[PDB]
Amino acid sequence: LRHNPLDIQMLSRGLHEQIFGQGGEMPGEAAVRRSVEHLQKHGLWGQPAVPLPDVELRLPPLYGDNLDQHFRLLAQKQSLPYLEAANLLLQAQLPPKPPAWAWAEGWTRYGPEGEAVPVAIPEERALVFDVEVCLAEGTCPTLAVAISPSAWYSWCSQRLVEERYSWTSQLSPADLIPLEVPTDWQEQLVVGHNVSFDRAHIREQYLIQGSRMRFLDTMSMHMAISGLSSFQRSLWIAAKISSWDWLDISSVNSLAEVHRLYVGGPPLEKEPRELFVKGTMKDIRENFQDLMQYCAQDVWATHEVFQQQLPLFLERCPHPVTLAGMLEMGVSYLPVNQNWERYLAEAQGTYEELQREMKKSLMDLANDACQLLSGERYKEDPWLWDLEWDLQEFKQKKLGPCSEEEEFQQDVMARACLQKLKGTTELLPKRPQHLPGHPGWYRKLCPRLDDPAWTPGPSLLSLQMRVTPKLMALTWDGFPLHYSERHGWGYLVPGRRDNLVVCPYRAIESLYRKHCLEQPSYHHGNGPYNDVDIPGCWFFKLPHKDGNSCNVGSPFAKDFLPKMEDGTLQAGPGGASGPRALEINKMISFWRNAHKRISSQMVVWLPRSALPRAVIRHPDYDEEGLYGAILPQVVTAGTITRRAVEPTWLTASNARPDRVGSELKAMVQAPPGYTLVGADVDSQELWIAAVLGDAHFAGMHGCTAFGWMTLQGRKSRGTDLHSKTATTVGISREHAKIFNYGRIYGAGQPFAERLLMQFNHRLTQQEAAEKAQQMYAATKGLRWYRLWKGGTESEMFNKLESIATSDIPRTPVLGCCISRALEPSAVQEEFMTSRVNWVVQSSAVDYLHLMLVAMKWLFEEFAIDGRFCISIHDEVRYLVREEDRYRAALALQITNLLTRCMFAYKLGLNDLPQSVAFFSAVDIDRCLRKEVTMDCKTPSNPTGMERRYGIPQGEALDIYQIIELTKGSLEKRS
Amino acid sequence: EGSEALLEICQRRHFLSGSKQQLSRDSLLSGCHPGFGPLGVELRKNLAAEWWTSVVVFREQVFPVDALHHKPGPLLPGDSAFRLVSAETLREILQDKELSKEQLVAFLENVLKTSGKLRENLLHGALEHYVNCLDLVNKRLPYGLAQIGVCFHPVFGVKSIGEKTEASLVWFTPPRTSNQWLDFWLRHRLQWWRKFAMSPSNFSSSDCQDEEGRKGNKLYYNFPWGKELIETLWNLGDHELLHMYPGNVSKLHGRDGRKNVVPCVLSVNGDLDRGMLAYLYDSFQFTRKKNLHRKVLKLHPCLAPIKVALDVGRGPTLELRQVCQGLFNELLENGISVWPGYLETMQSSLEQLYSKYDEMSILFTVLVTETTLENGLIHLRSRDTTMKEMMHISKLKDFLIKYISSAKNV
Amino acid sequence: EALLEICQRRHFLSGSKQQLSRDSLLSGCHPGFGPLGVELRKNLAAEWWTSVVVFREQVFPVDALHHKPGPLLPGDSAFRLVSAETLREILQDKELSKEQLVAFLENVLKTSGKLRENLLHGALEHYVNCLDLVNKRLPYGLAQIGVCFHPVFVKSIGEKTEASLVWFTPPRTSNQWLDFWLRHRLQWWRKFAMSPSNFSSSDCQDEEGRKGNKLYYNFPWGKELIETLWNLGDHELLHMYPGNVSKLHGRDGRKNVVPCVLSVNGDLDRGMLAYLYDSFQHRKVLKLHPCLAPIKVALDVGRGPTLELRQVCQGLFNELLENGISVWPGYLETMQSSLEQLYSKYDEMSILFTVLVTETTLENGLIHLRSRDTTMKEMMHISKLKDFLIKYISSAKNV
DNA sequence: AAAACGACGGCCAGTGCCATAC
DNA sequence: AGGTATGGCACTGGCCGTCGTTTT
Repeated sequence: LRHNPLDIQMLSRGLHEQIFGQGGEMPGEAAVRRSVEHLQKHGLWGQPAVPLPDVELRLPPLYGDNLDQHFRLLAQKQSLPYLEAANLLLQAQLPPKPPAWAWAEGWTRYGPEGEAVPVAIPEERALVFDVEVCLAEGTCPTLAVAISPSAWYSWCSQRLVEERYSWTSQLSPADLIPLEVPTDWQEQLVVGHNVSFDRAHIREQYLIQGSRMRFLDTMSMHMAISGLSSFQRSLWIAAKISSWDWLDISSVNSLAEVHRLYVGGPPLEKEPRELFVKGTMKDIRENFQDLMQYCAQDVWATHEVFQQQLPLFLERCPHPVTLAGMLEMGVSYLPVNQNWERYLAEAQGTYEELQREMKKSLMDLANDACQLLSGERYKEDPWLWDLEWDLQEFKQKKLGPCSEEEEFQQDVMARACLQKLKGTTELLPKRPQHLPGHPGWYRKLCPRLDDPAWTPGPSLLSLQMRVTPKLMALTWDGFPLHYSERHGWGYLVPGRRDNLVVCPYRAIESLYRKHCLEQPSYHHGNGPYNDVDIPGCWFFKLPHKDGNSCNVGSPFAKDFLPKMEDGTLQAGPGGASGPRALEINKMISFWRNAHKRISSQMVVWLPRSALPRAVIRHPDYDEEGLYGAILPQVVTAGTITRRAVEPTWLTASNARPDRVGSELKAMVQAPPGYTLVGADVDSQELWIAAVLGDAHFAGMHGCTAFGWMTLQGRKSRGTDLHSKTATTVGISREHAKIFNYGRIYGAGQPFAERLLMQFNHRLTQQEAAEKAQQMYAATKGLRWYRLWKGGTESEMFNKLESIATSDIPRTPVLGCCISRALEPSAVQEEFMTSRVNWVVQSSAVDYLHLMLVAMKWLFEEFAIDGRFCISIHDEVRYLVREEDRYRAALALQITNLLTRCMFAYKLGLNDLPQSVAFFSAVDIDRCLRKEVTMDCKTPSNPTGMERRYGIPQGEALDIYQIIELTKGSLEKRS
Repeated sequence: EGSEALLEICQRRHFLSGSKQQLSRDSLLSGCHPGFGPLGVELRKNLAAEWWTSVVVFREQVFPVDALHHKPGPLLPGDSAFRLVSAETLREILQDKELSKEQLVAFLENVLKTSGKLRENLLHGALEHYVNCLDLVNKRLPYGLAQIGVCFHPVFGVKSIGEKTEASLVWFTPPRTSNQWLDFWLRHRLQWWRKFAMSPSNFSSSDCQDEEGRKGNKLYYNFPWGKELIETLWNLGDHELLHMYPGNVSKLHGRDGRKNVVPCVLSVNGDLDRGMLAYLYDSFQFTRKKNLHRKVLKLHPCLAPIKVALDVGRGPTLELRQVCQGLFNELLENGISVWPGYLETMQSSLEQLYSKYDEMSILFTVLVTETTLENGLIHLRSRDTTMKEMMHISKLKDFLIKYISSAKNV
Repeated sequence: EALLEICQRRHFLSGSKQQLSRDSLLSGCHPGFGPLGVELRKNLAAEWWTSVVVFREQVFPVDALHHKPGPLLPGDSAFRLVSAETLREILQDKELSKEQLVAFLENVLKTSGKLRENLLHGALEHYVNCLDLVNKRLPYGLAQIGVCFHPVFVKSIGEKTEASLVWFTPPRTSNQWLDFWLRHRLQWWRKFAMSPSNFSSSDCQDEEGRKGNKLYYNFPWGKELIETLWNLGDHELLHMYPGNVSKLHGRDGRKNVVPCVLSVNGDLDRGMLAYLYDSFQHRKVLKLHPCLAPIKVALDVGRGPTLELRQVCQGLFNELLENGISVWPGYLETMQSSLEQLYSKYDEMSILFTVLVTETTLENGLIHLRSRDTTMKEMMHISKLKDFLIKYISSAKNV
């Protein structure tokens, strides 16, 4: 129908007919009048409508009575062979472990009676797998052990068994472990603990075409069942507020504690000397039997844990969509070429030059400061007066002649004199003393001559060392900085009698009198702490972005750069040096923290014979290029909300000017003849919260004011969320953005009253408290109806607290249980905000799983030639052969529609607003980008992507352009 | 102000030479001053050796070249400058001595046609070697020729000669790579200049277009009165090579990958005497400034001309002298430059010596005493810190070799 | 013949087979040297600088310019820096065409610049200023290496690079210092020779009567002059500084005296050619002395997996350059030649050693070594080769 | 001439703060 | 009652080792 009650535009005629039944139901007249009067009291009952163009499609055939039956049948078909293989591991009868581990290269299978037999491959449907890596040698796999339903297995690297002067440092699949079989049901399942690291060492996993293989992780199933909050983690470690009943049913993620909880028995033993992380290959050769024993031990403990966990997981998350989602999340794939090496080199060089420029400037100040030692002049400097100004004694043990004649004699004379005096070394102490005649503070800044990384001068200095701001003589509003051990960085205000050691009351008074010449108390803000007891001065804290109770850990942090340009924070050495140091710090902060992780990514390069013919027979192919991939080490469930976690790629920064490393993602580059297709969910979590509020109130889309505003605010009228917030009380729309996002996460009056004070300095604290009171009454209302009700958002909060208070909280759409460690039995009213946020975050995870299931279905159904690339919580990407690139965009749009409709169906609403039905655009691109047009110039690639590499910009297509590109059909015939 | 105090120091410590009148800004910039004093000669030699290290030593496919100082043979008419004419050859209009009158201008054609010229640039003589040296690398097209030498420039009671020391790279590139190599060498040389600088922000570049519209770059140093040009880069293309060698282009082809092309010339040319002056201004010149009046030249350890000062304390003269001679011969045999201060009878106090050595930019003062004959310990003062340390004589050589060898990696 | 033909083939010389002639090389108007010649000359120059200047506390470098300005002394047939522009400048009006064709000769002889003929005069122009650096202690020296310009024979330019020392002394000891410098310079020329009897000295006398010495090398066609020593006395200092002599005095014997001037000057291009002939003395090889030879070692690659062998060769090449050893990177050529030609090429270039990297290096690290002097072949482990080379160079230098 | 001990510098785990992502 | 994760550097205290001074 073109409209529903309250005259919101709804899903197209033919689409609603195809997706839903014609039967339906009426909301009821009372529900309608309950909604209309509510919209009347808020002022929303006046229509800004602008009707969207209608759209019609012949959808692929659904299955069963309704969309939930369809999604169940889809997920059951995808999962069945792997759950079949997994059941074989619940009833295996494992032989005794073999008495002596075999030495040979490759794979060996062991019989009973311990007889080692050479076999090319394990040839098994299900395995538990573990790989060991010598960290000194690099990234090559070193040895591994596997168990099947019937045999033990072990593997040796050729680099362990042989001895050679050198091996190639570029990796090839010929140096990875072979695992999957030549061209039984044979849809292999591999299980492990942190299994993605073991996956990274499998040779066949790098081929560009797909594989049947799939992976299951004991750590992720632990995270689903009884995984702990990050705060609960630190509490649990401290125990090894008042409920304390949850501790007996929960643990940390390490294999030992997981075995202890699920299995019990005698504790697991580590090797104490840690040869794989700290030894060398000689030690591996010598300790061989003991290491392979410890590997079999961990393998067996993993097998024992798996048998216990699986029935609990199958109970607490019964819907097949969850398992299919988890199983598809385990197969990400990032393509790369030879430009990766150049990117790494250029980044390292640019970082080094900028850091050298900064170090030179600090080292000159450090050098020159040494001259204050003479005459004890440092006692008068309002900085540095409190450093270690001490010298350490050196320690013992207890005419007009002609040309010459016989010059060779004077030569040997002097040489022998020198050798004689050189030999007195026997009287020196054995430990060489370190710079005893330099001052102690300067002494600390210099390496030792024994260090292989020694350089001249005080080359250990940094901006983030506490000495550095004393050298630059940093000043705030005219006052010198000071560091308080309790309170962190602040500044000293002179002028106080009554003391409220030679610097006091003298030099700082003069310096500020000079500043006042150039332009109770006389100053305010983080007011005087009498706990710090410098004579003459008062001490004030520096303000922090998070308010007074945080401590400032360095004045060079981003948040102070505005106050430098404003001229509130100033340096002594003059107006150029301060802001330039802050600039450089901003430029390099990201690369400082990530360069080890980024540069040690494991890359495998694919030889000629491995590539697709659609690559090699292509106009854009080059010889002497390189092609390869990186396999991200994602843990499929790393959080209480069951989100993915990865050390690198999920925290990679987006391309930004003035940030040295930012083009990281743009180095992921489709090979000739392939393309990246994907999209990003629009305003996902606001929509989820709104539609939950609608389903709780009256069963109509837009029945609550927050729902309407989410659907019908078009920014031009004063009627979006932020305009309305800024209308209830006088703030800008940009501040209201902040208050709104804070309130959604469960902020209250302390948060809002703080931000109020922090945005209008004229406000009294009482005014802030009253305006916060009014803002919260307006938004969420009053806490009970007698002596939440009456807010634009009250019913959404009511619904979320309803779910979170249930005896067994379950996610409203898909019914996964929350962790046992947070059920109200084990936890009365602690951790409440985490429990409330979990409802939305886990709903978004179900949304992700549904999208993955749908895309896998449509790709296998229309024989589309493409692959899942990666996801980042609310984005998905697919690698596609260029011929199908326009069909992929239609499959994505259909997946979006089916996901949106499925979500509403489980809430008991039989319709969808037309505005949310599709992605605003689909991106077609050769590299990963936040936006299709970005050229990604950075200080490390100032000429940009289009000139260094020739990668063009791409296309961003709405549904209609996809129709006119496809005629609305996924068939290969078009 | 500051600039004249700097020039007072530079003459008194024999970096420059000649009177105040000969050392004004115009004379120094033009290159018609009397010459550099011995410390300036050593500073320039160090700078040239750092340049040779960075450009040629590690660069597997660059080679040295030697263009002559003059151009022989017949020359194009109408270029204005001086030529190697003589009063002996003047007689070719004097066959009859009674010839005269304003008819003489015919003789301009004679002096233009058959008199030599002093070279003005290093590129042309390098291009004369392209055909011959392309054999060295089996025609593999990325290769270069480099040299260092003096150039002569006309400047303006009528005329004077400017002499300038210049360093040049000529780099041959397949035409598609030309902008890539331009950007590469621009970054390389700008970082090379910044590497030794104490305030590398005073070095800068800008993009330029020639009058014909070919791309290039210029590098500037910000002297206290304004920017001055110190180096230039041009993509010249192929035209000059074609003009040098008319006819069958088959001689000119090199090998690019598997295909045969004619290269673009890239030309890089820098001024070393201005470089020296720029580093001199760089090395010199808020209570940490207001009350550290100390005068010192903070020249980089790779560049500073004199590294060690040797002195003696009071005591048995023959013993101290023999041990100082041993030290001096040891240090010089391992390539460390030393000032024999122990040979000037010690009129000054230690404060005066330190002041003198700080003006000379000397890195380390070594002092020998009576106590050294017993325990073998010597005193060492740092220029950068003014702090004194004790060190055993057996290790001094290796310490100094470490300090200088690692100064490259600071 | 054969020696020069080889030196043209192997880029010691430059130009073409028509321009290649011995008389032109002697006169200094040949086309120029190749890169190997440049390196060889730089080696000679650095060994001269270390032998003369480094170990002397009282010999200082000097910076004479390449030309002399101002008015000359007339009657000299020599180069002038004069321009046709200035021929239009002198004609400030047309009517100066009076007696002009003879008179302009005397004018260009009066007002023009001159090219540098020798380094002596530039050193003498600095004496009074450099005396301050020695606190006026009389015996001291100035040294410089630089190109000088000589009229040849329609004359042309000879360019010669020359090594010059000017030694100031009390006149009491001049002949002793002369004999000392003769001894040192002759033994310096003899050290690197393979047949030091081919270096010789003679006494000679000036037309005035002043005493001097001359050094020769016995080329196959005859002796050629290479270096000259003259005790010049004091005339030139007085002529260059008329008037109050008390500025000329330095300290001898605790008393003021005018120094005597000794001049030492050698031609380094002659020295280059002399050693080229000396080294050449059925095999052919240039047995240049290890301190002088321009390129020490060549790196090559044998049969096998090229991309793996190249990266280890790269590592070795960088290891050798970091320690100051010059390397010919033959491993870029894919060893397209037979090994006979490769050895003959390296023997003509005077390379000291050749290193072949082969599969077995990747197995066990053993490399083949050949020595140019012995033609013997041995295996050695890659780890130690650098210290073997440093040892061999030091054990050449200390003999 | 083996044995006792005291002071000091080196090594690591733990706490605090800032920087990335959605 | 602002949510969930990753990771870096700077700094502090506690502990074992060994080399030099006071000793059987």
